Amino acid sequence: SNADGQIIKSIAAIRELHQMCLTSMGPCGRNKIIVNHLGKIIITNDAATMLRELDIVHPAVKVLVMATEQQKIDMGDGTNLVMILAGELLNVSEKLISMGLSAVEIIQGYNMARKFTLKELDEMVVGEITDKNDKNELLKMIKPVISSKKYGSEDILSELVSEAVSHVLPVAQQAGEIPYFNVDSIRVVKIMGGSLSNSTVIKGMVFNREPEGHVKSLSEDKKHKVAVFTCPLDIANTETKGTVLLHNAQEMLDFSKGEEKQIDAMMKEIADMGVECIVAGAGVGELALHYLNRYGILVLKVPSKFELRRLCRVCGATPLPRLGAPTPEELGLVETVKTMEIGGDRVTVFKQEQGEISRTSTIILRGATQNNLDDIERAIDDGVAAVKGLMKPSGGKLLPGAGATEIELISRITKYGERTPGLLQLAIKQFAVAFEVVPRTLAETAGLDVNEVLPNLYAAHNVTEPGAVKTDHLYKGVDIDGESDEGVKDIREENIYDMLATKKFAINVATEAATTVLSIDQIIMAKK
Amino acid sequence: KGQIISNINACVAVQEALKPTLGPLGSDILIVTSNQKTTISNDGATILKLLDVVHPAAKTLVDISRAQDAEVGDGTTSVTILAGELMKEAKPFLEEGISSHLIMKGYRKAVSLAVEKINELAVDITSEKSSGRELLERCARTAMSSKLIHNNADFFVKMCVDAVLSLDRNDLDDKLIGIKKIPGGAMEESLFINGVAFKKTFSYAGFEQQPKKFNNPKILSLNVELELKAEKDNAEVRVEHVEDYQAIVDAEWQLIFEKLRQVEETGANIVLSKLPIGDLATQFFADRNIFCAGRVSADDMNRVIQAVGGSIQSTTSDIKPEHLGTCALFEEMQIGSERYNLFQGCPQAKTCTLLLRGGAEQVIAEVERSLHDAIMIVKRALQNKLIVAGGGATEMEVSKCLRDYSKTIAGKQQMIINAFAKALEVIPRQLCENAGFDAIEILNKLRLAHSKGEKWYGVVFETENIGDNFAKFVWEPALVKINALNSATEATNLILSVDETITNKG
Amino acid sequence: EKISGDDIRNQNVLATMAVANVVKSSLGPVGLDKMLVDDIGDFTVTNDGATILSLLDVQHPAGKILVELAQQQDREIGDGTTSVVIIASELLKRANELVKNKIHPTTIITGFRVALREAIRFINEVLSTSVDTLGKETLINIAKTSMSSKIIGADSDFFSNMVVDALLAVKTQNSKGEIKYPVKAVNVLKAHGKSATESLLVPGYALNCTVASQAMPKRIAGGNVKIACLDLNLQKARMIRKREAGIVLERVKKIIDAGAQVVLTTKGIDDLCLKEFVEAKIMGVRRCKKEDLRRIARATGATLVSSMSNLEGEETFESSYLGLCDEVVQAKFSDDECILIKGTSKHSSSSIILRGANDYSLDEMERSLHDSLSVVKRTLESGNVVPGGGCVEAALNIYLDNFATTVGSREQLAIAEFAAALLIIPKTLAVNAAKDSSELVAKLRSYHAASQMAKPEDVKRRSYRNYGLDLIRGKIVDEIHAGVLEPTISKVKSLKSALEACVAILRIDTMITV
Amino acid sequence: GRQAQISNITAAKAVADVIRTCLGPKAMLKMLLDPMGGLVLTNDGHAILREIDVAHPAAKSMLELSRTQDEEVGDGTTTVIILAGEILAQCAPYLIEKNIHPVIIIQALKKALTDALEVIKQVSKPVDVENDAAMKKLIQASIGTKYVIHWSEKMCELALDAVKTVRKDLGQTVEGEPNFEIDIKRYVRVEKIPGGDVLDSRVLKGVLLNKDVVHPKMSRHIENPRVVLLDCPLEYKEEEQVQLMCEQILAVRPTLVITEKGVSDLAQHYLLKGGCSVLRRVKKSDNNRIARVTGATIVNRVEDLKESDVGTNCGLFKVEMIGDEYFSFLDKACTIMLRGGSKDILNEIDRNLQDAMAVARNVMLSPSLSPGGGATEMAVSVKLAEKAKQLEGIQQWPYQAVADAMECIPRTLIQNAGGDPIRLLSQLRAKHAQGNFTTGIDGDKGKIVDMVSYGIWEPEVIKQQSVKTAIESACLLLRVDDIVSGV
Repeated sequence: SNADGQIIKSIAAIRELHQMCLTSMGPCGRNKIIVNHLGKIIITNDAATMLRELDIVHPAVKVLVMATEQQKIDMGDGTNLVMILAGELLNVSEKLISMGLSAVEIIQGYNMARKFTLKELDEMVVGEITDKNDKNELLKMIKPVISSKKYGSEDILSELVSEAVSHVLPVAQQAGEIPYFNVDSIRVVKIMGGSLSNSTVIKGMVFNREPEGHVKSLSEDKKHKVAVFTCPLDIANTETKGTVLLHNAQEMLDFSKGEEKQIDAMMKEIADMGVECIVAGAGVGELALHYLNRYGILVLKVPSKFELRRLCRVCGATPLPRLGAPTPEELGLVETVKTMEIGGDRVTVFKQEQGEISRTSTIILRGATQNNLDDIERAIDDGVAAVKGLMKPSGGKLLPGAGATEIELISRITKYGERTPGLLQLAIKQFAVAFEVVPRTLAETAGLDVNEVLPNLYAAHNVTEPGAVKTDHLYKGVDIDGESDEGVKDIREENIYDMLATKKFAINVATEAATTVLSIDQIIMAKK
Repeated sequence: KGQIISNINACVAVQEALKPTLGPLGSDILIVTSNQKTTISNDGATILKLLDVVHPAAKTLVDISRAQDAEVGDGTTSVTILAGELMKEAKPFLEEGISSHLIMKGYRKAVSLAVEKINELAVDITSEKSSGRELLERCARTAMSSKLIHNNADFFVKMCVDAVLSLDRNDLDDKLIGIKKIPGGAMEESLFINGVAFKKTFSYAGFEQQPKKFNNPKILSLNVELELKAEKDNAEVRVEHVEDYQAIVDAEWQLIFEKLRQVEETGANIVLSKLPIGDLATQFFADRNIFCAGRVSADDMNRVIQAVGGSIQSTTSDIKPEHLGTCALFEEMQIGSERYNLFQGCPQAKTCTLLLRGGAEQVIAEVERSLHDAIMIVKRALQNKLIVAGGGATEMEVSKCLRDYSKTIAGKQQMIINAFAKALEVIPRQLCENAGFDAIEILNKLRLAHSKGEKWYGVVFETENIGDNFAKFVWEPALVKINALNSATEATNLILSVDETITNKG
Repeated sequence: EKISGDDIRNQNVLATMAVANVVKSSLGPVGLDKMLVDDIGDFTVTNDGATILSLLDVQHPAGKILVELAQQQDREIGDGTTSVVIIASELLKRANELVKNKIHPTTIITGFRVALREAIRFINEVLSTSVDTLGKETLINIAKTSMSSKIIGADSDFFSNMVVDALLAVKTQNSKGEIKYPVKAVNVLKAHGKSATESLLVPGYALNCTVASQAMPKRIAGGNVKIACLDLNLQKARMIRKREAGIVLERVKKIIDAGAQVVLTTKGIDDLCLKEFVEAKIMGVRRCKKEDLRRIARATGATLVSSMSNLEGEETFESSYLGLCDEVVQAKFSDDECILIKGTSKHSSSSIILRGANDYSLDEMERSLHDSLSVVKRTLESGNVVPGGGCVEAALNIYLDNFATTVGSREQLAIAEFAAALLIIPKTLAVNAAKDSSELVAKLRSYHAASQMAKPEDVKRRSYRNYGLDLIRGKIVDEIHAGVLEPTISKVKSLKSALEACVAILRIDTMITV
Repeated sequence: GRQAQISNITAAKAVADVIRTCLGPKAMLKMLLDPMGGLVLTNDGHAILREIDVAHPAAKSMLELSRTQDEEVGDGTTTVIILAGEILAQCAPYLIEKNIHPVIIIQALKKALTDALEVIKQVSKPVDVENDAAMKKLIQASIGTKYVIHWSEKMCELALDAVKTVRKDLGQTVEGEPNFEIDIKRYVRVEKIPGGDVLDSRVLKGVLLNKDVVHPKMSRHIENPRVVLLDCPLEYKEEEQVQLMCEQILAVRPTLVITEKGVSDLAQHYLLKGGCSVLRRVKKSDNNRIARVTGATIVNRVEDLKESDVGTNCGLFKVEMIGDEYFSFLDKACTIMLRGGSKDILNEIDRNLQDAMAVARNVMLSPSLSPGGGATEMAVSVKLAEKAKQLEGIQQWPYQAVADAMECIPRTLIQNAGGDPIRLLSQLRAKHAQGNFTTGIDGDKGKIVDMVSYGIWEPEVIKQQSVKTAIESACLLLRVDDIVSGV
């Protein structure tokens, strides 16, 4: 019942899990170790992945989990930010509940402050991204997304992602109707051993499987014919019935000798057309590997059927459900097929040079630690996901991050509090206080004192200027310090900012996340 | 902060097991695997691999040891002790209010300054005041000192240096040199073998033949079983005729005679396989001077392919004539009431074998592992020309320089770097305690001459005293000291960065 | 019950730790007070840590040692009651790691006794005679910190120059060349003639009184003048009428005969006695204060005599009670009337005229001035002083680093822990100062580390000493300019008594309670 | 540890929890359960707190500070505790969760107290201290809801005559200036006189004694009696010794003789022929007031009695009986004579008149008035939000928490009003900006209205001492971070 503080118990249960997400965002934050049910330690910065592995029967927590999926799917950033904003709205609302304020004015107060905040976001944009897609220009948007994970490696990993995005985007001008970037077209590989400086950017899909045959790689001639066969290699049979059975020993000689002549006849018809590569998605027999060595055909196997759909858009080959029909219309062309040593093992690399432009790219990564390669691999997928948000719907607009905008918006929210009469004055003032948790967590995770960073941010953004036009610098953020002497510095010097499409979309998600929790005054479940 | 403190004791518990195993004179730990097999070793790698600790931070110290054993292979024990020592130094800092984030930040600046000092202490020297043969011989006597073999170490160094020189200096591996234990006999009578040798577990008949003197025997690999015996399957054949009872026992001898005839036409004088060879063939091979040995391990058969360049064929039909190989000379010794088979004079052999003799099997096991520590010093001498002074020399100076550089640094990083410099004192400590010397007296006496400006002063492992390891011939490569500070810091940064431990059962 | 081994040793450390954690809040003037409740239910509120340990009820053998430690400190000096307990308790805290290191407790005690006597000579290089008296004044900031809590602290900058100059002229040898500063100097008189910034200093003694008849000159006998202090009145008083006038008539004739040019009467002077003083050029004074003539007799070398009890003799005892004064002058005081007395044989007393908005504030400034002067007088009373605020603990930490290597024999680890044990005092003060303790303690060691490198070379350029800690402003400033000084006598007795109480604790390996 | 700091805030909340509804004229009645079976139904806030048994030691400190304010002023006792109690509530998350140093909070309250007194001086309005009609509505706060409400017209004349008589300007910058220089203790001390009427009660200036004549035949009318004071009475220190002591007094031939102690029958015949009345049984405490209204020097031995004594300024000798008891009327001091129809009525007027004159001096000391009914508490909180933006420091967070505690006093009257507290506090805060802090709270109705009509005003010294003691009481609780037990 409400006399026992049921609305407080729902907040207290989330407040105990609120401190977990407070240490997620930021490079100086902390990570949580979660043991998977398969007996493997999995750790990552992104909260949307950890919430899926954690089993929580609390429906109030699931409200923030479902709101987190909106930041993970529709956007490439803001998964850790929505958990901090929605979690703080429940704590600041305890002051209004203790005073006897109904949940109507609390929800109505956030709705009125939501339209006031979203309207001011258009004036917070100073510069606009021209979408040049240049290698140096893409480093501005990609760096803050790759940041707050594996601090210190953001300088080298910035050139790997920025180069892969330019390869996926085709060359076009004055056309915004047709989409270009694809999320699933970029696959990242990891191999133990090596160093970070040995990484590079290659156009294609790197195959780590063994060549399985005496032919390691093809020649240097352009447009290698590649055939993708879905049906496994076996003796030619009849589509109707055609079941092989054992009855008399006389048929045993025809079974062994029959498979040698039929398989050799099918490989001869394919080699006559000039096909130098055969891709078999299923298992390959032993007798098939002996004939491909004399014909000079590269052996390649792809056990994963998910990569066969994306392979058709790269080389141009088509899968054939039958076997023995080398249709020329289903054959692809690739310029370069070689074999290089990646991570200490010999692997066959699949790439190209100029012709047959493909949208599939692969970022090769190396490292000694296996757990560190998991976060870097997932950071690239979250880094390239922000490219989708660079399109016409406010993709060029930007706002200063790292605590610069959250402190500056406080002065604008408090100004509208006394301007709007009625009971909404209490909800507007508490709406700006809930934004003070973002700069506070950045100072705690960085080792800085709470009494230091907070008063310095207010004095930096609040000055007396005899004039209407604002002066000095409004870009002052939360500095990590740990260097130089004292004070903060301009965040624009490091080219770190929060994209407006990430911040504006996160406000609507954060308000609706805390609205559902505050609107539910009673819960009923069963023992499980 | 409660789970962080729990992770501190988890690292000390794992570190405590590796403390007595640090150093050549250190104690050995006994671990009983679930397989009920007794395993005793002082190498931290194998020790941590057999524990299989469910604790996430304790497993991190195990995973980082595998990376130290892969890229390098030396220092797997010291990298965990150094990594876990930072957990104890950072324990009182958490209660005082100092966050572990600034503590992890001070380590990145301390190691960056420590690696620069390692290259300054590494001096490349090859032909200066040293010869070609005496260079690797003086390095083997370092690991053999203060051991039961010190009296016989004069004869053991000659066999150790010849094992490395018998292989290409560009590619060297400790797994390429085979060692077989010979029970019984004198220790000083051991000899070195250029080829490959196995245990010869075949106990069956057919002795007194196949003498130890061969001219040019032909080696051929074997896959299937040459004997006609069928161990598993069978059949039921019965006739009702009286006179046919004789002829129904007489048949099967002809079956494999067809395939066995092709073996005689090849002329292979050596028969080896991963399966036990039947006793049927042990006679006629003596007439043709063909040698055969059964019950050979699978690991010893891989060295035969790399020796004479042989190949494994399934049947006796398609065997090619060029797959055969021959050695210069054969030798077989009956010492120890057991015959031992070994090959000699193989110019194409990529491996060798060193036989060891002693009074007991447990005595030789301590001699074999004491040699492995000397092999790594001889192997890394020719591979890497940059070496640093070990045995307390380098370890004490890295902690000294950080004390002076911390004076110019202001803020919490001063006491953090000083804590990292103090954490470096655990390495020389355990080396003295495991060797019997008092770690308290040496710690005070070593810091005396350490402040006189000379950075090469080490700790004598034979007689307790302070001095320079340059006369003790204690050499260590620079790649181990550099990668130890990076692997210990990276493993420590992952444990201190996790406040909450979550484990889901499935 | 009998408990031995390391189990009872850990209980003695945790017991002293629980007692020490209670008094850590009262350390320093910025510290926090506490309430002590007895079985009756009453309590008290005080910021003094000396009276806390006396009224605190703790049952423990080492707890009663700290009670005697606080009682011994108050009977000798009285300052550092909280500091001596924290230093003694810090050595017990660091003894935990020494047990696991297999360190014998005698070596721990022996290592501290060697470092205790060695640190005595280290203080001698620190302590020095009073200096920096030319080109600047370091005594102005000592009383400024004590006056910051009063209204007088705003104008204390202009008033500090007059206080320092007044205390330098009153310094005498006391008994057999002590060269101390007496606390009875600096006479206090309140008058308002002008604004607050116009207050002037009087280099000498100033008596509060009038000139009676103004027809006499205010300046006479510039070369030499003798002042006679007599409580006996010149006016007829009750125990024939005119007989009382004839008795005091001869007493006036003995004045001019003795040659006294200054007549001081507590009950006043009649008109007949004043008429004879005009023709003799002798300035009369009416209504003298009895308390003022007490210090004048010691300053001028006279003796106050109310009545003559010796036989029948009646006279002024010429040259016996006549003081020694070089000159007596009078100037216009702007609606004030006093008499200036300067240039005596031995005075050892000064005078200053307090001035303010009203005499009501001057009444409060009269008694509060003695509390402000007590800080400077008690500090300069001892000719041996050292800068406080953490300068002693920081200086000894650097000296014990290199000295621990020069000894050895298991004593290097004891000195290393004893040197770091002195850093708990500045760390505790930083907690009550709201400043980060890890920042102030670490940066303090960095300055003294490079300052001792060129110290034995007897040459310095940018290297300076006396780097302290300011709790008020939360910054690192020079304690000599800050005005925080403590005598060496309080330093030696604090460190010697702290270790003496720690040895008795470490020597008990068993607790037997019958 | 930190547990002792939590108990200090909890102990302060437990004490103020009782007086939450005891603030204001609408305060309800409380029932105190005694272990002996008795109950106390009085609604007086400070009268119940003395009987409250408390455990935590900080609760006893709030009881001693409330007793000091109860002696100086009659009201505002519960105001200080509620104002200081709500400060620790708003600063509770700042001290623990925000990890703010306690001295910073204490130092912020010291700077906020200085700015709070400046706002009180600005919102104050001038008032005429010499107006007798203006003092009627002021003192009425201590008049109404009492038995003196019917005689309030006559009670205002009795209080103003005693305050204006003993006040002395003496303005100057030399020795310091007390404003009107009022002394309540010695001069305003009231002695209840039985019999008489309240309407005819007047303020007497002098010393009054209820003792009658010690001789059967004596003149009941004396032109100008001269008061003679003495220490040792007339008796053997035998007939000549008593007469010798009388000759020293009769040397000036006095017409009146007042003896501190008793007088023997032997001394009555000696002073009978001298034409002087004998009056014995005089208290020692009243001897100091007699010397000031007469001028006779108090002397121990009779032989040392000075002739400087004067009997001037003596109104009447009339001994006429009033209330079946013989009185004496001698009317830089005054003596308030309360006459009524019984002793129970005079006993209630005593405490009521003393509390009425205490509030009367509060207006005389500070010639300014402050709006009541939560108007002053709300007007200061408005100014705290404006000055909080110009501080720019770490003290800004605890400084803004003061404004939340300043609004608890007007919210207290709303909790007793019965309306929506959130709805009223939202509209009331906006009325002070454009209304020149003229918008108060009406207790009887409960609708927010201006105070210009009803004209409810209170002196400034009560508002100054309320916010000054609250800061000293709130900071003192934060000064003790640890509590120990034992002798």
